Amino acid sequence: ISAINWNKISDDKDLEVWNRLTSNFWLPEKVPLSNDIPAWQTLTVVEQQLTMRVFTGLTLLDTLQNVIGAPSLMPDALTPHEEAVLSNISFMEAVHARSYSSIFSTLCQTKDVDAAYAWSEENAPLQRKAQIIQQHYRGDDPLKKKIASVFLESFLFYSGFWLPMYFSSRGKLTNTADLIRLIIRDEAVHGYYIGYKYQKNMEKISLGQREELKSFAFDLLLELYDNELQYTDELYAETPWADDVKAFLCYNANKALMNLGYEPLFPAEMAEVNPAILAALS
Amino acid sequence: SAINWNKISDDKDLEVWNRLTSNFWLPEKVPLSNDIPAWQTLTVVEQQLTMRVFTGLTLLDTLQNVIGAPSLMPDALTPHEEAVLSNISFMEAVHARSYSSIFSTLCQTKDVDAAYAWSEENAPLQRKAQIIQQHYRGDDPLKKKIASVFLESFLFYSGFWLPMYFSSRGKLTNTADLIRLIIRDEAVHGYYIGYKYQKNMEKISLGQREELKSFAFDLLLELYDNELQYTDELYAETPWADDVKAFLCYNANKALMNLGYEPLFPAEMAEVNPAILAALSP
Amino acid sequence: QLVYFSSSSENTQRFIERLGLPAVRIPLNERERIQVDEPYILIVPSYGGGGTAGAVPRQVIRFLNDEHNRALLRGVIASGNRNFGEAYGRAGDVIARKCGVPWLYRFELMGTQSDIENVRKGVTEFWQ
Amino acid sequence: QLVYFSSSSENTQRFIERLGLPAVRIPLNERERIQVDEPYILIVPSYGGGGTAGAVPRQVIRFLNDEHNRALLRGVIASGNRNFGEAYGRAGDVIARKCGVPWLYRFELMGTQSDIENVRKGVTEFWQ
Ligand SMILES: Cc1cc2nc3c(=O)[nH]c(=O)nc-3n(C[C@H](O)[C@H](O)[C@H](O)COP(=O)(O)O)c2cc1C
Ligand SMILES: Cc1cc2nc3c(=O)[nH]c(=O)nc-3n(C[C@H](O)[C@H](O)[C@H](O)COP(=O)(O)O)c2cc1C
Ligand SMILES: [Mn+2]
Ligand SMILES: [Mn+2]
Ligand SMILES: [Mn+2]
Ligand SMILES: [Mn+2]
Repeated sequence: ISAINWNKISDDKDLEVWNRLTSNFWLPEKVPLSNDIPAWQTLTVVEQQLTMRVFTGLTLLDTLQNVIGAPSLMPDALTPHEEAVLSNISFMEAVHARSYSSIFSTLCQTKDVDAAYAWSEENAPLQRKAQIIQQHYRGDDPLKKKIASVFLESFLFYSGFWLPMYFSSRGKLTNTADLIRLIIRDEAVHGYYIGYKYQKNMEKISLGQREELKSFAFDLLLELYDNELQYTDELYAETPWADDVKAFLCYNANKALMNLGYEPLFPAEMAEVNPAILAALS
Repeated sequence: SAINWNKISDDKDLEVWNRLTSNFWLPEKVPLSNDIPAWQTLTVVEQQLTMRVFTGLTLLDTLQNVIGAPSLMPDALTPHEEAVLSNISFMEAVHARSYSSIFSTLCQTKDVDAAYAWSEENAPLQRKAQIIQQHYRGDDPLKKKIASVFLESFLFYSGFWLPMYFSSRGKLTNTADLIRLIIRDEAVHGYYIGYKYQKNMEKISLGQREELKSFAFDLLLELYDNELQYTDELYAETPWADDVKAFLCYNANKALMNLGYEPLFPAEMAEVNPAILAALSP
Repeated sequence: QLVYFSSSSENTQRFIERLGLPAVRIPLNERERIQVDEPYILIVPSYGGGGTAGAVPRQVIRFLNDEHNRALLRGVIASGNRNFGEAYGRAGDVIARKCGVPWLYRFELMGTQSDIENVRKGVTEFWQ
Repeated sequence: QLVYFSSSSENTQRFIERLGLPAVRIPLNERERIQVDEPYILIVPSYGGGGTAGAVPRQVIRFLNDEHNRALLRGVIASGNRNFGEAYGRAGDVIARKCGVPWLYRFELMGTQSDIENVRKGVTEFWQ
């Protein structure tokens, strides 16, 4: 353990990302969520249950990123400045998780929230997903953890993030959408940075080991992809929106792969998103 | 499991989470440039001491960021406890980063690097760093919380004495403002970790508490003796040695009170010059 | 007589156990309300952090907005931490400024041996 | 001819390696400056985050504010991430609005297969 010197930087990216993530600081209290109450009241029962089940699911995975995800990456930092950025990432994962509770508190009835929580506990595809991710976090290979993390938030999360972006384009729950855009803005930098360090870590291992990890990543991606199709089908079962959610999943999967330095795998047909969703994103 | 901020077990987690998060700050928000004319009036002895003090505090804050707070996470009682500990951890990086902001604005690189080398060579500083780290790697959750509270509610104040002293003389007033933000964080840090130590005391047997009380006071006095030596080597060419030691005794009593213990040092040992106490609280 | 509030951390609670003087505690549970029948000095910990008016705990405000207890208030002592800068003992002068009563003493956490000493001598000389 | 900048993450670098078209890179080392003697389209990544002007990388500015290189600039293509909301491809329209040259394309990270096909068809049709 050495005394950190922020005026002796080894990798310029450490300072750039530190500065970006810190000055991007936000709290769920900054967003006037209570203004979405009238728009919430106009939703059907199906749409209400779906929203609550989406966020109860996202709370689990962000808690996982808070407690196990980001802490597990810390021992494998290349610079001391990298350790400090991962400390921020960890805390912001708690802010992410905390802000989903702000939504339930403002909009929803306690009885329905607990029902949605109990639904997420019983949901097999969700639990299978969370067990795969943390299996790699508890593992001994530092590079597989960095893959698992990028896949989780740069790709898997977007099965749930689709919903508020859809509501946004319809002019409903606009403040909740503003909240989610702050999370998404965090996660783009999280994926970029962890993906970047993945590539830096690969620059000190043999070429044969690199190819072994490339085969692993694409196998893991397809494994999680097949499981997420099942998760989408169970969530959006009461709606006719599943195919559109699946399109949005393939679109981000490509970005997740590009964070790690690999080419996009999913072709135009599969990754063709409804333009209103992309418009709500930008 | 999925964290729920609407199902709070210990009401103190939410209060501390809200305080620490809404206290968020960055060294860039403090106008350190206005202290450059004040810095140029300080003598060679005073400047050398200032740099040696902050390089020492950089090591200890980094230790809190990397090992300190993260070693308290698996020993948490509630899920909300882990989310607060994420924040403490992150803010230790901000603390450590802010000392570099001071060096950048005021000091010269040859003098700064010499100070870093001095901190590497210093025996009491390394001894303090080793002893605290030793308990974090340990298997006892109760001793971890003792070491953490002692470090930042007591030991740091041998260094924090200097900015407060300059503040009472009307020098480096903006630097002291930055320090008061770090001090404000640590008062909450020590309070919270001390409070959680007392909640952990409820589960161990009546006789087991008596052994921890003995250990705490043993550790305090072992570190106190080491901090006297560290103080003497720092303030060697200044008549302020005895005033810093009184400020240590005053803060040691507060560290004990955070853990729920009687103050050990009597009034005549802990009597600080009112100017130092006025700089801390106007 | 002394009336006080203390959170689950029980810092002000341990101060009054070490003080020795008989006192009544403002309940931690917000539903239960306690009533006092004689003139008293109030001992309250600060929880402001900054200057957002919320320095005085909720259980104390509910105790003091009651006209019966408020009329019997004679003085206030604030506890806290010097590390909060200008906000050290903020609950003291806020109650003192609103009710008109004087702000008597100011101490940290559980109180030092000098603190208990000054509160013992202070309270008796106040009544006289 | 194409002129481009890429960081140590090399997202834009891998787009041009997969583009196939002849291109020259703006040096990562800030001290090293390059000169271009032909008309070009500039491909640049965005590093804004928000709206504090600093969307264009530092090495690109030093390339552009040189009168020799600026004159031969004909168009600009931006890369980035849609997740940055309104700030997606901010470096593109900042160079466009200032220099007066049109903003041609907008792609994410390494660029999709669609993007590469769109840029190949776009570049040839631009010189026409
Ligand atoms: C969230 C929080 C805010 C606080 N704000 C202040 C403050 O503004 N001024 C002060 O002097 N002390 C402040 N303190 C310190 C407390 O006043 C101190 O710990 C006191 O001993 C608490 O007493 P109790 O345990 O009986 O509740 C604060 C503590 C916490 C946890
Ligand atoms: C600190 C930071 C800020 C960024 N800001 C933006 C932005 O404002 N708009 C945008 O579209 N992309 C933004 N991005 C995403 C990058 O433009 C994207 O990762 C790009 O592909 C990087 O290319 P390069 O590796 O060649 O440098 C940002 C990335 C980082 C790390
Ligand atoms: Mn997250
Ligand atoms: Mn993340
Ligand atoms: Mn600290
Ligand atoms: Mn601390």
